[PDB]
Amino acid sequence: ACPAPPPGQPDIRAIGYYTDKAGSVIDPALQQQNKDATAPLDRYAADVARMSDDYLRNGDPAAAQCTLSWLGAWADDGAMLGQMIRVNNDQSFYMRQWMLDAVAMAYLKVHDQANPQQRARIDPWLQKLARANLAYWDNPKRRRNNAYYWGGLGVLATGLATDDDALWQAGHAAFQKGIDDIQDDGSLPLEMARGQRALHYHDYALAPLVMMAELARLRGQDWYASRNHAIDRLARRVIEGSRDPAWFNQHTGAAQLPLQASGWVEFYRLRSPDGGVFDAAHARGPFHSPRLGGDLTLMATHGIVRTP
Repeated sequence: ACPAPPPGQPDIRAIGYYTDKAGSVIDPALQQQNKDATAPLDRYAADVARMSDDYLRNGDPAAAQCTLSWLGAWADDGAMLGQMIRVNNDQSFYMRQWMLDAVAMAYLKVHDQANPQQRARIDPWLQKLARANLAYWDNPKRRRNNAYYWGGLGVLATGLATDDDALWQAGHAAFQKGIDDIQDDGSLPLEMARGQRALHYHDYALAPLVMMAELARLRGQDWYASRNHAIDRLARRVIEGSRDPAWFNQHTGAAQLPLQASGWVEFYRLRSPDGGVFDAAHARGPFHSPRLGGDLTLMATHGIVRTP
């Protein structure tokens, strides 16, 4: 059944790979360096997403218990509670938010199988990771773009899974900053500044906002309603952009790398079907994203959590 977890390194040394002020032009050499430096961390997230996927699929306690064993090792190791090393930007910080997103969701998914010793071992670790990612945004010179929405998702999943009301509320605030920034356009000013990756970054911003709204929904809260379903304008801007990038081309003045919408469609489809405009993207599934919690198709259809 359960293979030996990989080691849990305390430091992250990730590398930024955009050459230009707009962060739209990839230096292939730096991109390869960042891929190689983050491979073990990505493998851990992919694995913990998948083993928690398996437990959601057929309620097999072996799947959950292996997930819990893997999380408990990195908890015991104090994985990613060391130094976030800056090479040429904050890539190490972003990577810890994506990692917390992956590990916190996996934990939530298998939480109902967690015994008191497992809870007691994992919760403190997730709470420390969440509090450290929050420390990163106590600085007002750090512009709250999609990175803050990715930060929020892990903080929030942590708040829900470990029942910490303060982290839950900090998560909500991150969500609320995103919804507040949505123009009547459906655009996000800080994402419109990312040249040929504006459409990519509208998709990439919307995705953690949708997953955060799905976590609120597990507590019977409707955050999608906020500012008259402002999120719907962004959902509709992105999916239009995937069939035809004229609007973003005109409004960024920059030819848009084509986009296929990511697995936020699988949830949002069910909440606001908006004439079926999300079904073409739905057809291309299933959608796997460890940093969104894993198999989004599976979670939207049967639930993020097996028992409320």
